Amino acid sequence: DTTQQLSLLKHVLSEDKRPIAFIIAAGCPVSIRHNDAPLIPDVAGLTRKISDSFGGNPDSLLMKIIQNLKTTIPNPTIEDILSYIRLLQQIPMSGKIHDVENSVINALEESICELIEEEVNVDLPGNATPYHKIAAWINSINREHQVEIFTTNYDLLMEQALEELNVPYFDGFVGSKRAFFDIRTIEENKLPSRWSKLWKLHGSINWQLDKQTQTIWRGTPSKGCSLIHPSHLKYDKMPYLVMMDQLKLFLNQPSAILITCGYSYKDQHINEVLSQGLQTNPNALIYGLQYDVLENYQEAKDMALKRSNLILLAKDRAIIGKKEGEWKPDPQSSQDNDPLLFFKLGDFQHLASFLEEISQ
Amino acid sequence: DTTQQLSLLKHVLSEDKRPIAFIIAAGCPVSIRHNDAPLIPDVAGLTRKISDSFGGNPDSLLMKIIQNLKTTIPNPTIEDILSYIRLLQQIPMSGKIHDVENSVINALEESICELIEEEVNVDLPGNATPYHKIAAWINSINREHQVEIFTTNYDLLMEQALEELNVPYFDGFVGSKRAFFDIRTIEENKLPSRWSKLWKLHGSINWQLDKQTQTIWRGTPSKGCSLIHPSHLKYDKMPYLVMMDQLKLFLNQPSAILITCGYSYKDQHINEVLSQGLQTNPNALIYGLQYDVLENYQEAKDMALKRSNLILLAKDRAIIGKKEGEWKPDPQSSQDNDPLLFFKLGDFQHLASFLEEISQ
Amino acid sequence: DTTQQLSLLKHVLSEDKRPIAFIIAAGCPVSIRHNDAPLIPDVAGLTRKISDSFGGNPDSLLMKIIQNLKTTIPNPTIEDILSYIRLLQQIPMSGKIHDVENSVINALEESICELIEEEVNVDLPGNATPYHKIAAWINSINREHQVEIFTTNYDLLMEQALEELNVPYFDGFVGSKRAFFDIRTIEENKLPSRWSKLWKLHGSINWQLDKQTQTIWRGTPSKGCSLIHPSHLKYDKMPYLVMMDQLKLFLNQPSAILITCGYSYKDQHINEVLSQGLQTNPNALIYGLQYDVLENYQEAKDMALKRSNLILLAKDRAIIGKKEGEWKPDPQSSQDNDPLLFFKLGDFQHLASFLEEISQ
Repeated sequence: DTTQQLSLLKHVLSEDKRPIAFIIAAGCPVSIRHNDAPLIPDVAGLTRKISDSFGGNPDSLLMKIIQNLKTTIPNPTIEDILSYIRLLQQIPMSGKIHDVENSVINALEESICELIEEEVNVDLPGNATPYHKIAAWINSINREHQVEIFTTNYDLLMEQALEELNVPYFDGFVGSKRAFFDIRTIEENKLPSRWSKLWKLHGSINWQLDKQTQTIWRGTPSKGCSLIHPSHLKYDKMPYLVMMDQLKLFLNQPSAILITCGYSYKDQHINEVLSQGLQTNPNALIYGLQYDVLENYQEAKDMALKRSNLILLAKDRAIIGKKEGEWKPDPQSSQDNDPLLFFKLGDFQHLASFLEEISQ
Repeated sequence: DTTQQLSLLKHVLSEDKRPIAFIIAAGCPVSIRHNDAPLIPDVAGLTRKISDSFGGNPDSLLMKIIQNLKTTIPNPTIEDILSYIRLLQQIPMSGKIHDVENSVINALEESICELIEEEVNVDLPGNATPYHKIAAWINSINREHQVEIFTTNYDLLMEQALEELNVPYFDGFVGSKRAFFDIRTIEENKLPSRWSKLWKLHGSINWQLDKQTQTIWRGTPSKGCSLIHPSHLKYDKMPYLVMMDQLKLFLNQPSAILITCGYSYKDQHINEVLSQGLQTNPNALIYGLQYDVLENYQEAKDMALKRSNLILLAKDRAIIGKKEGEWKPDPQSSQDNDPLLFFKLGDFQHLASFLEEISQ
Repeated sequence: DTTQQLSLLKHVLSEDKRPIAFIIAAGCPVSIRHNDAPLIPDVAGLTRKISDSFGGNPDSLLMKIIQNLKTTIPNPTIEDILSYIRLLQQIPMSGKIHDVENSVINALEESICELIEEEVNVDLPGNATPYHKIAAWINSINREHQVEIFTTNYDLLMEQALEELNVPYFDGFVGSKRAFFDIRTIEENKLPSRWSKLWKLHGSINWQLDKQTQTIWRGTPSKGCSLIHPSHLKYDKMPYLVMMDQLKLFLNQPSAILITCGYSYKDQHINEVLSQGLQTNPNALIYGLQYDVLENYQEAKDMALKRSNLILLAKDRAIIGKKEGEWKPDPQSSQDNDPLLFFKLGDFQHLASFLEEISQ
C-alpha cells in the first residue's frame, strides 16, 4: 500500500493549482532529538512537569484540583486544568472549592504560566532540523496558490525556520514597534501571492495584552504572556474566532487540500469545524496522518467513517473514503522476527525527508 | 430640525436599491398598551417580578445571588443572573458559595426558565398592533433587496404578524414536523428574492434541544426550552455565532442601512460587532433611534463619537457624523409652559405610523 | 429481463441532467415490518378496522351505509365511505337514507376521523428503515434538477426521514408559528436548486382549518384534523388543485421521469392527469412498478396499452411501449419445485437496497 499512497501524494503535492495547508501539533516539536531527550515533552510532559513541580503534598491546591478533575475527567491535562482555573477565577469563588486558596488561585495560575513560558522558550539548534527542510520545500517552487500553516503549539520554531531560509509570511499582526492586530487586511485577502501565512490558533508565547486599552499586540516575550490561552478567553480583545474563521474560510475553496501532522483529533472545536467545512465542501480533503497506531484514535476513525473525503492514514491500517483497509502483504520488515507492517513514513522526520525528496 | 431628518429618512427608505434591516428590542413589545398595563414588563420588570416571586427572605438562594452580584456589578439583571447560575452549574460548585444549594441551583434555574416562559408566552391582540403595520409596509412594495429583521426578544409577535398578513420569511430552520437547523443554505444565500429573513439572536421560546443527539430543532413550546439563552451556551449545538455572522455579513454589503428601535446599546457583543462592521464597511449606516433621553446613553454617545457612519438620533439631541447637535428652535410644544423640544416620533407606535404613511 | 431493466434504470437514475419524481402509496408504509405485523394495515385494513370497531350490529349507521354502497360499489372503501358521508351532510338529508341518523352522521364521520388519526399517527423506528435509505440516496449526490416526491398517504414518515438525515425540503407552507399556505412562491418556482419538494396530494394529518377566516395552515396534530380529505373538499380553502397542477406542470418539462411505488392506479383523477400529461409531453416517462401480480391491474394494463412512453413493469410480465412481454428464461429460483419467475425487486425494501447500491 506504500507505493500507491506515496505516488498519489507526490502527484497532489507536485501540482501548483491547488491550495495547500498544514496543521502542526506537539508531534513536530517532540520529533526533534536533543541530548537523547525530547526537545519539548509534549502535553503529557508539560502536565507532569507541573504536577511534580508542586510535589506530591496533598496540601497543595493544584494536586487537589487534579484529583477533583479525576472524578469527572479520567485523564485531566494542562489545558483542562488551565481552563478550570480561569473558570474558577471568573466568579468570586470563596467557597469550599477554593477554601484553601482564598486568593492563591491567581498565584497558582501565574506560576503555571511562568513555568510553561520557561519550558517552551527555546530555539532551533543547527540547520538540519525538519522545519528547515519544510521551509526549503515551501520556497523551492513558486506556486500560484499560497501555502498556509496552522499551528496549535506555543513555540516559535516555525517562525524562526521560515525567517532563516528567508520565506516571507503574514501572521496577522502589522507593525514594527508594538505590532497591532490588524483586522481588515485579514478579510480583504489580497496579500501578495508569494507570501505564506502562519496562523496561530492556540496563541503563542509572545502575544501580550495591555489592559489600559484592552487591546492585544505581538511584541517580545516578557514576564507573563496573557494570551497563552488554549482557546479560553474573552469575547471577540480576542483573535481566536478570527483564526478559526480563517481555517473555515480556507476549507471552502474548490479543490482544497489539508495535511495534519502530529494531531490526535482530541480537541472538539477543531473537530467540529473540520466536519462542517468538510461536509459543506465535498471537494475538501484531509489527508490526516498519525504517527501512533490507529487503535488509539477512536475520534479519528469516527470522523473518517462519517465523511467520504477524509483520506485518513495511520501507522498500520488506513481509512480511504469511509472504508477501512489494512496494510497489504509487502516485505516492509526484512527481519523474519516480528514482521510488523508499520508505515514508518508517518514520522515527522520522515515527512521532512519526503518533502525534500519531492523538492529536489 | 425634524423636517431634514424626516425627509431624508423618507427618501432613503423609499429607494429600493439598498438593503434594509431592523433591530427590535423590548421597547417594541412594551409599546403595546393593554389594560393600561405593559404587555411585557421589559428587562427591569422581567427581573423584578422574578425577585419578588421568591420573596424577600434572605434564606432564598436567589436573593443571596442578587446581593453577591451587587458587590461586583451595581445593577444586576435577569440576563446576568441567568448567566451566573449557568456558570455556577458549569463546575462542581459544592462550596460555600453554593453551600445553601448543594443541588438546588438546577431547580432554581428550572423555575426561572419556567416562569419567564409563562410570562412571555402571549399573542397579538387584534389587527391594530404596530407589527401589523410594519408587515404591511414590508409587503406593500416589492424591492430587489430583501428586508431582514434582527430580534433580541423571546416573544413570537413578529412571526405571528408576518404570518397573518402573509409575508413569507426564513428564520434558519427548514422542515415540517421537528425542523432542524439547516446550516448550508444559510451561507449559500440564494433564497428567493421575495422572502424576508427573521434572525433570532438571543434565542426564542420555541427552540428546544435534544441531548440524545445534542442537536437543536424548533418545534412547539414545551415545558422547559433549553435555548432561552441570552447568548450563553456551548460552543459552535449552537446557532448564536451563525446569527452573529449573518449580522456581520449583512453589514459589509455596499450601501447597507440599519435601524434600531428600542435598543439601549447595553450589550457588549452587539456593540462591538456593530462597531467592527461599521469600520470594515464605511458605507454602512446605523440610524439608531432612542425613545429615552440622550443623557442616559453613554455607550451610544461613545460609539457615535468614535465613528462617523452612525447617524444616531435621540429624543432631545442628535449625533450626525461624530458631531453632536441639539434640536433647533421650533414650536414643537404649543403650550407656553415647559417648552420641551422632544422628538416624540421615536416611540414604536409613532414609528409604525411613519412607516404606514410612507407605504401609503 | 432482470439484467437489462436493472442496468437501464441504473443509467437513467445515475444521470444528473434529468428531473426525477416519486409517487408514494400505502405500499411503502406497509412494507415496514414491526412485531411481525404491518406498520399500517393499508386501505383494506383501515377500512376493516372501522367496520369491526362499530361491530356487526345492523342498527349501526356505518354498517347500513356499507351495505347500501355494496349495491352500487362491489368493494366499497374508506375513501368512498368518507365521500358518501360528506355528500350526505352536504344537503339537509333528513330523509329515510338518514332516518336512523337525524344528526348522528356528523358524529360518525368525526369518530372515523379521529380513529384514522390515531391509527396513522406513528413514527419511524430506528435508522434502518427504507425511507432513511431513500433520503440518503437523495442527498448523496448533488444534482442540477430537484428531486420531488408526491405522497398519497397521511403519515409523516417521509418528512421525518428527510429531516433526520439533514435534507431540506419545501412542502408548500412557509412560516414558523402557524405556517400559512403560500401561493405565489409555488408558481414562481425559484427556490434554491438544492432543495427537494414534498407535495401531499391527499392531505395529511397535521393540516388544519380555521373556520373564522376559512383559511388552512399546517401546525401540529390536534384533536380532529379537517384536511384529511382524500381529494373531496370545497372549491379552490383548498390546496388540492394546486398540488395536482404541480404534478401536471412537472410532467411537461423535457426528458422528465417518474416512478410510482405502491400505486395500484385505482384513482381516476391521478390516472387521467397522468394520461393527459403523458399525451402532451411524449418525452415524459413513467416507470410504474407493481409489487403485486399484474393480473390484478386491468387499469394499469389499459393505460400502458394506450401509450408508448409508459414502461410499466410488474412481478411476472412487463409492458414496454404498448407491447406486452413476459419474463425470459432465467434461473430466478434455484429450487426445482415451483420455478416461479417473480421480479423480487418490485418490493419497496428491495428498491431501497437498489438505491443504496447505486449511491455507494
